[PDB]
Amino acid sequence: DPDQLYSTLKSILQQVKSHQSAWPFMEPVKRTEAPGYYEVIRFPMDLKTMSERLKNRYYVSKKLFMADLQRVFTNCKEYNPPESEYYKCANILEKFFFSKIKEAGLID
Repeated sequence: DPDQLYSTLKSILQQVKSHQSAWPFMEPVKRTEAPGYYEVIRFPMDLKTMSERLKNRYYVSKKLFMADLQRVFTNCKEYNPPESEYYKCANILEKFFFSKIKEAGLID
């Protein structure tokens, strides 16, 4: 259908959300749990917000989707110590993300 981009992105986002390393990214970061977070991280992003954006038909291009999801990882890696469990999850899930976007032919 015309929903080919939407269907592809929904599949990708769902697979990312089901991944066992996705648990840290599943909802917005809480100020209580992250001192200084919103002072350092200017464009917060999480997989719940991404799901809404997707449902709200925001992702009219592959580039808008890839930017949000990449941001989930890079925010985490800037904020957290390099050997933290969060930083480890980011890179695992990031590897999985780049493999899925390649599988789908979203990058050439």
